[PDB]
Amino acid sequence: GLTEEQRMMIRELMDAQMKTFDTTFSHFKNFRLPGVEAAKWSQVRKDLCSLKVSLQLRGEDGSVWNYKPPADSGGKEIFSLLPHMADMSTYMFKGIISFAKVISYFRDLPIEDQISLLKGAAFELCQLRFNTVFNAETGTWECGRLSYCLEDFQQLLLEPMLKFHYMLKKLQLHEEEYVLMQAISLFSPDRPGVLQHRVVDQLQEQFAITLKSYIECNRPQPAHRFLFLKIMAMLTELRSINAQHTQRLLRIQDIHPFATPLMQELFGITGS
Ligand SMILES: O=[S@]1OC[C@@H]2[C@H](CO1)[C@]1(Cl)C(Cl)=C(Cl)[C@@]2(Cl)C1(Cl)Cl
Repeated sequence: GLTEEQRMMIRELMDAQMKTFDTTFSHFKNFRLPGVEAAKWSQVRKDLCSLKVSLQLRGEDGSVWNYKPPADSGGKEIFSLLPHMADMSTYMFKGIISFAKVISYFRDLPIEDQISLLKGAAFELCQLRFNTVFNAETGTWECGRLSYCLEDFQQLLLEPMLKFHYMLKKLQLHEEEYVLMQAISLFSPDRPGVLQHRVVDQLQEQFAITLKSYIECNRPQPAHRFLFLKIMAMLTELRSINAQHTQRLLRIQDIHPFATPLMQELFGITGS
């Protein structure tokens, strides 16, 4: 029940997602692994310990490596998973950049609104992709042969980002709804340094209209009443999570440098 332009819009986004999302993480390799001012630390202490994960690697031969992280003993132990996380983030960010670049609506913006929309939304698009491999019953992100298992209840969902992943997973969205959420978020007319506000705003309104129409054509069940409005509220939450994670990343980077070159680009760090 979508117009021809709407069906075209979904097809192009589904196509860009198919070409740039390595859902089995086959091409993520060469990554680092964990080895074998007072109020600043307390804040970074608080920052890192809210999402503790164990790590699993399944070998191509049938072997398994498992990593249980240290307990908080007040020292540098809390940074042991950071270089690995930054390699995963970088790998995810590359996929996200390729996603934007293959979308015609994105390619037709000026190069400096592109860079500035990407800086605004890279974390949000990455979290949206990670929700699709998140297993809410085991508390696990299943990334191919890599697994990231949350670490022992519902106090765990006090961390807003964990609560976001569980709430988003409960809506049981289709692939099309996920990519439309990525578009609406990528084309946010109000990111720092956007110049073509009006063009980006019309594109966004239009990805939103397609999503509302998609839901109305394909989900008549009483369970998905107001589903479109739940998605828009989740996007608002994610924008907020996104700003909190940016501050926390800069606080950590301030006392313990870890960001990759691509992360420095996306987050304003100049290397000087
Ligand atoms: O790409 S980055 O590195 C991956 C980590 C974070 C996202 O940023 C979180 Cl929040 C998510 Cl999502 C996953 Cl998956 C993990 Cl493992 C946790 Cl720590 Cl749960």
